[PDB]
Amino acid sequence: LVANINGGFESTPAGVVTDLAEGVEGWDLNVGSSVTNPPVFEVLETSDAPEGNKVLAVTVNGVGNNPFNIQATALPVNVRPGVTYTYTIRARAEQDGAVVSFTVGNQSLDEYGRLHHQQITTEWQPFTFEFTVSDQETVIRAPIHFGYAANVGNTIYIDGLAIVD
Ligand SMILES: O[C@@H]1[C@@H](O)[C@H](O[C@@H]2CO[C@@H](O[C@@H]3CO[C@@H](O[C@@H]4CO[C@@H](O)[C@H](O)[C@H]4O)[C@H](O)[C@H]3O)[C@H](O)[C@H]2O)OC[C@H]1O
Ligand SMILES: [Ca+2]
Ligand SMILES: [Ca+2]
Repeated sequence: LVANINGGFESTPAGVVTDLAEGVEGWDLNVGSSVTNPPVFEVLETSDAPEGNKVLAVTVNGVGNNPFNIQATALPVNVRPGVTYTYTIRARAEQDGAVVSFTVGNQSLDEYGRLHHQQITTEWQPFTFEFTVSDQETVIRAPIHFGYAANVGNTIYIDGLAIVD
């Protein structure tokens, strides 16, 4: 049981994602206009996948002004007021030196919590944290920020987002 939808990209056909807002069920991908060299978002079928058969790959070619100018946001995330949740996701990168922040917030852009400038390695690792829905929201969001300068020239892979009571 999880709060989010399509946490492992298994719903989505393999291929480059061109419809960023609606091409991946359960997710909203977004690239801001300050990112002059846009990234490539791809759902990959690979036996490397920690969950199922598929992962999301984000190839970063350039950045903008804020880390969220390249982001993948899980939406909707169905929760209950006052409840504490565990967030877990798996991530790795093509090259050394990647940086990602894993966040959760409300539709008002208020963050309930995050894992900040996580050090992503060339091997799959789990990244986990707890957060509490400290207000009266029931439908929240989980933005992952990839727009760090250190990621230029890298591909970041994510899989198996699970937000659990
Ligand atoms: O989808 C996008 C949303 O993600 C975005 O939300 C804003 C994201 O930035 C937020 O502010 C961040 C909060 O984290 C600060 O870093 C802290 C440093 O200390 C660490 O201990 C702690 O874990 C970190 O949280 C960072 O300085 C600051 O910039 C902001 O509050 C959110 O509103 O909004 C735009 C959406 O498109
Ligand atoms: Ca998967
Ligand atoms: Ca969407």
